[PDB]
Amino acid sequence: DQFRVGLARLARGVRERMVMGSPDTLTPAKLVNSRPLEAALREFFSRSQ
Amino acid sequence: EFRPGDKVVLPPYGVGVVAGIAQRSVSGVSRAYYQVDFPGSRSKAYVPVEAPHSVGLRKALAPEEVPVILDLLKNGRMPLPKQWAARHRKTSEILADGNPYRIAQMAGQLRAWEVERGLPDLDRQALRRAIHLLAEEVAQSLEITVQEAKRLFEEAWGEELN
Amino acid sequence: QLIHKDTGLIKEDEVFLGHLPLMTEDGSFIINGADRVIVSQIHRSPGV
Repeated sequence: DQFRVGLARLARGVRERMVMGSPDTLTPAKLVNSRPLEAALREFFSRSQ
Repeated sequence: EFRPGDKVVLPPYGVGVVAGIAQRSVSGVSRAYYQVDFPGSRSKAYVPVEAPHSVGLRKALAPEEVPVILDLLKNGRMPLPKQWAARHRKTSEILADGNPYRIAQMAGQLRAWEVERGLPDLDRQALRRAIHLLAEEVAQSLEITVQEAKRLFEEAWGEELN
Repeated sequence: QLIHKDTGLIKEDEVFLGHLPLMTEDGSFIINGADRVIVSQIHRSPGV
């Protein structure tokens, strides 16, 4: 659950990178991100009850 | 056309050899698709066989094109707008464009300016990323790893490479 | 895989995500170098 709801926060970080810059030359290697997911999991494994 | 083992270029992937052709199911009917792989990436690529010349799928230069590129590298320049915006923008587009003659031609003026006044923190990446595709292209054509490949530019530059 | 909507050009290129903690033999992870445990939760089941 935290993985998916944390992954949707990445999906939005995907939809803001592609809509600008150079729409021709792009790879998911520039379109993804770590923190929206990484921090999402790191948060659960510690702060949750 | 590109045969199984053709050495090609796929912007901005630098260089890669074609593995072959296959029918990939995209949407509706599956059109034929070229395959470009890059062992120094472990990435993957699918290029439509319809209009390969529209995706900027060129091929690695021949060993014959080394000197010409070098000559346009040492001397050849080109004017660019003063405000960093347009200048760096143009340089960037030229980079992603995948054109060794243009990337080298650019590298010339960029070099002339770097040791004069000195290159901004932007045009620096616009130079580095420029010499990168070159140094690797030389490694594809002359089959000499980035060590030797970069050792080439040293002559037509006057200084070594990073 | 990143694919163009018009150009019909395909670009796959595997990427990286992050680090996902793995559970030990006993059933308790290790966060920040500490031995923690995930206790079960309970709430009413979905439906009418």
